[PDB]
Amino acid sequence: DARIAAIGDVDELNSQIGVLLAEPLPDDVRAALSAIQHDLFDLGGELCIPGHAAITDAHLARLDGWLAHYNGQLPPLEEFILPGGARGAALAHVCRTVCRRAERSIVALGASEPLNAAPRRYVNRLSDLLFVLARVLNRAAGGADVL
Amino acid sequence: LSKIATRTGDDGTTGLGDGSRVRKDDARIAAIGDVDELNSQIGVLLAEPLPDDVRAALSAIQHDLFDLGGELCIPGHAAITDAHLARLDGWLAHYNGQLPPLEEFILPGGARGAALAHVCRTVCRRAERSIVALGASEPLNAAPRRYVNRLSDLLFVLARVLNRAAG
Amino acid sequence: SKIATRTGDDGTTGLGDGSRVRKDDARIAAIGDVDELNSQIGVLLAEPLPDDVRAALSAIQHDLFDLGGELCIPGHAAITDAHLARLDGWLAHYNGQLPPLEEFILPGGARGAALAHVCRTVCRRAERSIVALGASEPLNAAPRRYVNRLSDLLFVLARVLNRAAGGADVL
Repeated sequence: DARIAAIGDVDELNSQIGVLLAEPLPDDVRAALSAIQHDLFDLGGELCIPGHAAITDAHLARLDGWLAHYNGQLPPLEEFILPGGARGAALAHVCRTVCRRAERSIVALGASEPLNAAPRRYVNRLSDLLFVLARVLNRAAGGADVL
Repeated sequence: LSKIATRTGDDGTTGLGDGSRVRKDDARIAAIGDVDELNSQIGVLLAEPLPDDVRAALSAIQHDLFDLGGELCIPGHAAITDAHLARLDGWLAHYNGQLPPLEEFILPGGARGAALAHVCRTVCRRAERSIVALGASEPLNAAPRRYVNRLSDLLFVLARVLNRAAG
Repeated sequence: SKIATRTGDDGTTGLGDGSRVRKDDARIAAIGDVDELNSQIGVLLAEPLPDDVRAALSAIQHDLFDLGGELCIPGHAAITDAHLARLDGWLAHYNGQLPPLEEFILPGGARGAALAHVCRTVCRRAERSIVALGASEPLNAAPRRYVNRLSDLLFVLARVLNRAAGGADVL
């Protein structure tokens, strides 16, 4: 059941990003989110079929790059913030939490079955990237994060 | 010592379709909750502009999911019948017939309505997992699992229909 | 792997006392579900809402942040009778504005009302996680009693939002 559950949560995460993608977004953000949807598709395909790996260092390198890029666009967070703000920002936070949920099950799968570490490392980074994108979307809307 | 009066359920339990009391983390309660969550997500979908037939089907499905939750609330009860399953089969055939052959894989998204349909789809599959988990701890007729299994496929097809309609 | 290690890459997460637990631990699941709930409320808050309802939901977001903190920080409590009293107050406040529910309702209606019902179900989900956690770890009753009341309040608010939209509750 661990594998079935992980496959499902990743699918749920990808669907939530589809909802975020239905919102107005900066071009750079839309492109990243779109590529991520393909990544999650490969990730899901990998958790399922045994002996087949699809997530590589390059995938992790791309997330690290987007993290570095977007974080450089924002001043370090000084105070704790609450999930919300502009609709796109709020949706990004929902995606963030669903990604963390998908991470918990992926970690569960790796604990009871031979699993490559790339999957969990990918969603670990995606969780942090969605947090940052929420901030970007709040600023892009002309607002600020909810403190 | 809390000075706040207790409310039903404060002790971490909830009542079933009888005098039965169970702890909220019980497999049966999780199954009931996930079906409720799925129904709520469909409610969000119903707040979108929709083609007439799609709305009629989803509206009807909410009543079915209510009955399904009811069936799970009463261990010794059965609300979902083959008639419910049969109706989902009919909808599947009806809508699949409206759509052209699916040659390549597709990612969840598109118009907001289609995107929400995919969320309903994944939440429906999550509810199916909880219902399956319930069957591992208690005897359970198949109608519930069969219903949600069929519904997740329908939601997939409806997502495609909604994109077409939403452009 | 030629990729540098990031905090959490090993499948664990840090608690407030510096200790680290695997991410599938029951405690992390409860913290996560509370976080998910707070995020859904944030989506509801992005909708057009009556000012009193917005003020209430915004305050609740602060409570849930504190609630998550209590679950994450050992030797740290944050939810008190005051928090539970405020919820009871809002429940009495809003229920009094509505006619008695004579029949079962389906989750949905106006967009804001539908989203409130989603929050309600995610809240119940978080409650199941908090309960599972307290089943193997010493927990104050407060967190559990808080989300227990919040679930009912989100149901009530859903009805309020359907009223405000001039619509009604789906039967």
